[PDB]
Amino acid sequence: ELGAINLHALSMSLQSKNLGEINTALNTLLVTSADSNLKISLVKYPELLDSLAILGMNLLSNLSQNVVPYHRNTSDYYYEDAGSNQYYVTQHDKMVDKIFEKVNNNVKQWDLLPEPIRFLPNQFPLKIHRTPYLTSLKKIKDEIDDPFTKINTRGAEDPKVLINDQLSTISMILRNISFSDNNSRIMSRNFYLKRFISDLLWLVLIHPENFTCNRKILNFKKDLVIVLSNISHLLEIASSIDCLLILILVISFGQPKESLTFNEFQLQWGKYQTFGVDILAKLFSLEKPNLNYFKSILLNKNHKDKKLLRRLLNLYNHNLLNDVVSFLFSAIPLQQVLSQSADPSLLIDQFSPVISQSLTSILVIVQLPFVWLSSEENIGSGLLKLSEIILNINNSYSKVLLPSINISCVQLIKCLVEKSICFENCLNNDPEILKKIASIPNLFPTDLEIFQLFTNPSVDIQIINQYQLLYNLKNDILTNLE
Amino acid sequence: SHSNIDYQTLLANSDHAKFTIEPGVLPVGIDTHTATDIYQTLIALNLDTTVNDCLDKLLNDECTESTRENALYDYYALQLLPLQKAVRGHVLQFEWHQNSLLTNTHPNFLSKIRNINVQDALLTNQLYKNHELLKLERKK
Amino acid sequence: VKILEQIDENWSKEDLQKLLKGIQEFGADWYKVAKNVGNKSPEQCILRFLQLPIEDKFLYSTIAFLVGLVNPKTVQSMTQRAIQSAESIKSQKEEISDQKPIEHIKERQMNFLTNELIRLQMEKLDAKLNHLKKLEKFMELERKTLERQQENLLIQRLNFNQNSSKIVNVLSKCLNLISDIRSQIDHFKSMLSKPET
Amino acid sequence: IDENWSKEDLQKLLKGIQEFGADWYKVAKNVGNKSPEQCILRFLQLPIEDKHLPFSKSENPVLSTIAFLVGLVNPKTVQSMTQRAIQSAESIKSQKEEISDQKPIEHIKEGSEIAISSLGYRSHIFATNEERQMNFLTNELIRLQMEKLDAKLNHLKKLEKFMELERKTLERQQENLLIQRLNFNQNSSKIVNVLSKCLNLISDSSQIDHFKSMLSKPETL
Amino acid sequence: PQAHEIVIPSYSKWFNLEKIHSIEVQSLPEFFTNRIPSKTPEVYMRYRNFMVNSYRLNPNEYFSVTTARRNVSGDAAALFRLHKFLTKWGLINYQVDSKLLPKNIEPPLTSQYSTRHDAPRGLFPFESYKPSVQLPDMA
Amino acid sequence: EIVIPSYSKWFNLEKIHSIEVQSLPEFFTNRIPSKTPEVYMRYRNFMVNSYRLNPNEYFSVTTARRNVSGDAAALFRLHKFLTKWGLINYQVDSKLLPKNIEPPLTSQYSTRHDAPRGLFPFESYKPSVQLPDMAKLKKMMNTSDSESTLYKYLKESKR
Amino acid sequence: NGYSGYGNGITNTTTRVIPQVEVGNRKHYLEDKLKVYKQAMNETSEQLVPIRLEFDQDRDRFFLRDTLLWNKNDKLIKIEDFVDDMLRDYRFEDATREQHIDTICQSIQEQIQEFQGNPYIELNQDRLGGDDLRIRIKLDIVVGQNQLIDQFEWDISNSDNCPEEFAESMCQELELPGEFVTAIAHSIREQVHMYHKSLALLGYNFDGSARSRMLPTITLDDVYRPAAESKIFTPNLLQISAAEL
Amino acid sequence: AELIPELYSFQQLVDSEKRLDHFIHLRNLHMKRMVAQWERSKLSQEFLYPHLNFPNVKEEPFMSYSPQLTAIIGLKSGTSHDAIFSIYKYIHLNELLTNDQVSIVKLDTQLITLLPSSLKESSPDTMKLTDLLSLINSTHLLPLLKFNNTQRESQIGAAELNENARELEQIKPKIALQDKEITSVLSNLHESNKRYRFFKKISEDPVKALNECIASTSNALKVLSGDEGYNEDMVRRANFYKENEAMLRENIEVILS
Repeated sequence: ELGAINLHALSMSLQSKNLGEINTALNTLLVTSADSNLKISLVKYPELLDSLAILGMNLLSNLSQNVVPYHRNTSDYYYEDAGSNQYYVTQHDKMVDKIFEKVNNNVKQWDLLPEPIRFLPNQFPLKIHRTPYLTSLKKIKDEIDDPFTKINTRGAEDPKVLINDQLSTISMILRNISFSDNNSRIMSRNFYLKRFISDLLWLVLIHPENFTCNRKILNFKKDLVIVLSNISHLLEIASSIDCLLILILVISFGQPKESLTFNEFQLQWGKYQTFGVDILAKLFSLEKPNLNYFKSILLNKNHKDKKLLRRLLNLYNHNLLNDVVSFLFSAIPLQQVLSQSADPSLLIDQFSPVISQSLTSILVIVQLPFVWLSSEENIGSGLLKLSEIILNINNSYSKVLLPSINISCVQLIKCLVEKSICFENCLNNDPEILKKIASIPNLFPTDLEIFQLFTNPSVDIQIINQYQLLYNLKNDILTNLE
Repeated sequence: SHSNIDYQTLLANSDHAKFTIEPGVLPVGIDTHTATDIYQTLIALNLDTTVNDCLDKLLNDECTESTRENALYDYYALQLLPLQKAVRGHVLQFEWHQNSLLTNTHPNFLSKIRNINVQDALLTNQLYKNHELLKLERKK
Repeated sequence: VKILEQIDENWSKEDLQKLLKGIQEFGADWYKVAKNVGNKSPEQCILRFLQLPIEDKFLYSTIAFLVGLVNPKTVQSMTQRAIQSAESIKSQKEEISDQKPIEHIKERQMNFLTNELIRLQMEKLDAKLNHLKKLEKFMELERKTLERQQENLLIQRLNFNQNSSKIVNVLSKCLNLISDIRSQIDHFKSMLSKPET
Repeated sequence: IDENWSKEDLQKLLKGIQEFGADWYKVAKNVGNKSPEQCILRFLQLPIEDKHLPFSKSENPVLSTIAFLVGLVNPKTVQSMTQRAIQSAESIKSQKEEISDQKPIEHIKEGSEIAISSLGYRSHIFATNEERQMNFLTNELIRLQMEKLDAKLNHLKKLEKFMELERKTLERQQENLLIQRLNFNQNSSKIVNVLSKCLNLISDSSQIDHFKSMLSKPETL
Repeated sequence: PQAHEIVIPSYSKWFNLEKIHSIEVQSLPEFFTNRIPSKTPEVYMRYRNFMVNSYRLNPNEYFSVTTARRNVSGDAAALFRLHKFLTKWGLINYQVDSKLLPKNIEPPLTSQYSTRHDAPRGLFPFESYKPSVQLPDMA
Repeated sequence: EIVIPSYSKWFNLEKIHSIEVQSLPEFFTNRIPSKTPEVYMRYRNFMVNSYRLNPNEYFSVTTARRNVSGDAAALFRLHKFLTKWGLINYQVDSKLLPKNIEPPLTSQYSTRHDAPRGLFPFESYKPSVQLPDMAKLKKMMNTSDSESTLYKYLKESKR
Repeated sequence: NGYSGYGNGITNTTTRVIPQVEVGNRKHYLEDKLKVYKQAMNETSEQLVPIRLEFDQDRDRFFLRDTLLWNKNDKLIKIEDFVDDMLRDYRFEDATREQHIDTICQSIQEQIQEFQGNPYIELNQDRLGGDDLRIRIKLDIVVGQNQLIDQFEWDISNSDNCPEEFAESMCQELELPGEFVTAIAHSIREQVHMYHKSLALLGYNFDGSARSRMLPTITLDDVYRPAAESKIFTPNLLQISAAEL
Repeated sequence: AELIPELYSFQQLVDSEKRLDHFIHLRNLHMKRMVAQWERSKLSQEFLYPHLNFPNVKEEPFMSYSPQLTAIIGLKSGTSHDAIFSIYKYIHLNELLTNDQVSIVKLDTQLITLLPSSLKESSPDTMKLTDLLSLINSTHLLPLLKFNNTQRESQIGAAELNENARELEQIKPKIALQDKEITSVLSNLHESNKRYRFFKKISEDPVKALNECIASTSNALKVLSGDEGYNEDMVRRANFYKENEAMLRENIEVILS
């Protein structure tokens, strides 16, 4: 609303008392919500973010430890005195006191600021919470009215819900802060913020029950993936755990039911399943020898951290990243190719290309004991018909069309050849594969289409080469089949 | 035949979704406000009785100046009671206010990105190209 | 009756004596009353004063656990007003009797026409699934057959047009050698005539 | 304390409640000028309104009946004509020993009351939840019927459409096949004819192998 | 002697010129590992109270760290650290400037306290009908 | 001649207590030639007798710096030591250091956004208790509202 | 309602955002301490550094004649930031180019770059109360309106004794209020350092006598307490005077 | 959203046929993808049909070629389209093309003899094949019942595709009605579920269930109206001996108050 001017509320937030925390947190949340003219600039801000992450870490911690803060019987919790000193004592003379002490009767370590993040003793990894968007109805069922709602829609008559909603509000305001330049202020350097993200993840998914309303869990997942969307730079300090966490977070969406495990999402409900692949591209483009490499180790099937990692993979039971493939294969098809026109496509088209980009990128990362193939009466590939659509569009938004179709073709050829050569190297399957490969209606654009293409547009040279080499591999497969 | 009076059978059935009632069951015991308010009143009634009691007791000087002082402090505290109740309510509402963190409402939180705009996609591509180019250069 | 307030510890009798004496004719001036007592912080007085019972008024239910609100009253809600006298063991033996009566009047929770229906549902489910998947794979294999054969025909045509063009280039080379379909027989007759010469 | 009855009163009471069961109006009619509740609380061994309790504040009254009323309502609702519970009636000595045991002011009575309350509840609960699961399975069967309709219509679509498409495609394919067959036949024949011709010409100076062989051979000179 | 009116940003109302609090140690731990004997909680408190007294003396006008450095020292570094720290926490150099206002009035005012619907603790605005008197009450 | 702290009543103005050497070892490394138990004896005896001269008035250390030109380090140290054992300066209440200040005690607080200083509840009232006045209405009187009336009702309707 | 967040503040305005209005003038710094401070100064601490500052000479126009200490074992402060804070504390013209700070930090790091704390006398040697060689420390200071001069033995070989104790002791004069004592110890840590620093240029930081100028610059055995007119250099005096410096 | 088609998460799964009708719905989605791709498949199969002109074996369109042409393809007649696709593949195989436009192809006597009269011999080029297409579309295509057959071609599959689409649309609204019924019965299931949960919980130990449902009803009454923090604690002893944050909060107050 109004009033509500200053920024320095951070001070009060930094303070460790329930009162100040409420007073600020609620206000500043309402603030960052308002945007008509209300934005949080950056001058000497950062202190805000620090304070925030510190607060969240401590609260979530002693929550996991199941102990209420803000109220004990200790206070001003260290030394209090006015002893024998003016300014400089505790030299040699101090031992005299010992002497004194021996005749009158007739060093420390200090912890760092935040607490540890993982290895927490009570918190030991047991598989829970790998459930899909379905829980919304759970949420409904939870939020459903019933003689036992236990939704204290009012304030904290008990501190548990207090901590819950506290963290909730913190998450929300954190989201709202994250919609501008000053993403650079958030850019992977608020080591505090990253610690917060990490441990929050490690809880929300490995969540021994302390969260009241599942809807709170949804909120957390949701604004979390959003604020991720507004990151386009490094992550994954103490990576591996965090990398797997983020993967499970994005996998949260899409309906499950070898073959593809994911019914493609009927695009009229959700918009987060978007954010998922959005991030899995953006925050994954960095070919720096860390992130890509973490997921590469995730191909496999302090030091205790490593124990954790495999500890979850077998606690997700073969391979798993096929699930990531299937997930990536959602939201593209079966609606635009089933519409009445190609214009309403362009909207979600804008969204589409990053997906194929992510896919082909991960296919640079698959070149060892596996069984993988993903064209088995599961998708076919309307990619060809889609390419034709965008082509006809070309000769009849923008700036994304040509790259989309190009990378679609590249995707096709690369996945084909990689499948073939992989099951060649293993050679655990009959040459029927060729015949199998030769048995796709969604495949190998007809040579007549190639020909007529070779004439009209004349504005697609690179694409012409794409189709050219594609058809080349096609004819090769035909020949060497016999 | 009849007796000016109707009755109920025992063989009918239920839609299981009825909306009819009847005072043939005697759930007499409609006791919500009555008992509540009489309890409330009785509180202050017996209170005032105690007030008058201690008052007269301390007034009767023939009683010991070791019983009196008791009754005097008693009347003090009793006549003071509403004050403590009031300031109690003050501080109570005050602390209760702390447990309010907008659970009451559920505003939108600026879920702006309906789609990721052009800038997102082209940014992905640009980052990829720049990164691979720096890679190519790293040995140059 | 006979409400005693000389009931506090860590504060002498006269402590609270002076306390209440002050607050009597001093009107909550906590500074005054703190001055008006023997070295206790004003907030201390406030707190202690705040914890002073009136233990003779609160009586130990439906109303005893609800205020400014209540269950309605036209039905049998007075069952609430009789909330408990032996709750645990009473309800325990009541469950005993309930299960007992269940087992007694009893002599799976469905009948046998029911079981017939159930088995029939199961069988229909199985049959529908089987029909579905069979017709599915059948269409699929038909499609694959048609496709394989289609691409076969395609490459066949390709190779044979190639062969035509090939022998065309060959006979062109031969015509060039002669230096020292219609056009085929034409060049052939021309070469034969040259040979006659 | 004792209550207004007689030997034969309670005798016929027992007899009829064994005869009819759970229909208190009926057995009540077997003894004129007797309320069903009378006959009910008497079996429960209970008098009428001679003692809230967790709330000294009680509803105002000068001549009425509240607690025992709902008590009897729940009781009669139980219909457990053989309710296994606090001592029941098979001989008046049961009541003798009950009174010999009934010595608490009310607390024992109250425990018994709430016990029978819970009992009637439990009975209605069992029955109701049984009906609930019944309704559940009914609704699910309805869902199945709907799915059946869906699948069936889809099957019809499948059969008709796709048999048509596959037939026509097969026809087109075979046409293409045989036509290109004869095309290549005409070709090969023509090629062989040309082979004979160029063979003659070179001599006067597949087999495409030997053709080109002799070709380059003559091409030497 | 006391001759000024000293206010502080309330949230600071955990500081006590007499004692120390877990807050500051988590913000200035370098006096508590007990590693450097020339430093101790004691000398810390000495510096602390000294500086806060200094500021509170003539708080209308500013006070510098350089001032204290001239006055007393065992270090420049830690001195500056804690000085700027207290600055942040406004315990020092907070009332360096004054600001005023005429403050016109509005329907709500601090001396306004009437009978009206209440969020606080229980209250009963309707007492008793006639037949309530029909009870053998307590005497 | 002059009483001292009772526990301190052990000194040897003519000898060296093991308490001394244990307290201060530096005079006993047998390495510093400029230092010896002898010169320390002279140190301490001079110091204490000097104070004994007019112990009614305090005696500082800088004097010793003026008077022996030993290392002021050990001088200051031993001086602190003897005061710690009250052997010196047991008749004085002065010689303190200035800050030209004293700890004040007045304070005020204001951090208004909306929540403290009250979350601004609605107004209320009710400082003092009130009278029911029903006691007379409840008092047994033959002019009872309904008390006598309902008594007569019972007695005329119970048949 | 009320108005307070930053100095009696204003919380009733046109509903804007204001970042950290705390400056006396350019006065808000708390940013970026938490992690670095914790991780850094949770470990041992060591020697300090005396520093003098002179910039008033007829090459630049200043009142820079102040001293202060420093921990060379520190890496927590952009020294220039500290300098600028000091300068703004000196109320100088905000233009810190005509009030060039670079020169100042240059002089600072220059002075710091000739230090080792006490030699192996502390680094590896440990002589109970040091060994010998109490320098006749000579200290004069000019504060407010009065100067004070003194000379006295003070060991260089001992570590067990810190300066500031001498400071608070000689505080027991008239008032020697505050501002005095600091410079004394500073001068002290100044005075001593150079000597062993110069001696560090040689090699006696372990052994006894040195090599030529250390001979006149020493105390002796002093087997007996002194005369009245020699130590009559030890005492101290407080004298008013018109300044000519 | 997800609520609208289904809610099946967990219901105690009593008589767990829910997995089975689940599978039914799954296979419905299967059939959905099936039919979708089948429509697309028929589209694709059509695609070639308007563009083919090979059928000759069972006005008359096969126009004869030129002596150059019968020297080139060895075929005498047909459509220009077939010839141009042939020479297209010819360029492809001989690879006389250039790729810096691409249609520039290095000319050869195998080709230039198609247009030797314009003194193209003066310049064997690498020129636009389009120029040749323009050249050979009438320059060498010249001359020197079965009307029913025009019927049996591309139009067939198009028409049957239209019929299939029409009958699918015909059946659609029945499906819509069934979906409405699904939603209805689902909501009813849902309510009945709530009721059963309630009732069995009552079966558990009616004392606690009664207390809790009563208190919840009261709380709902209140929240649906103005709200108050504490219904009680006029019993001061409890909430004040067993609580001390009162002290701190008070302290904060009195400073301002």
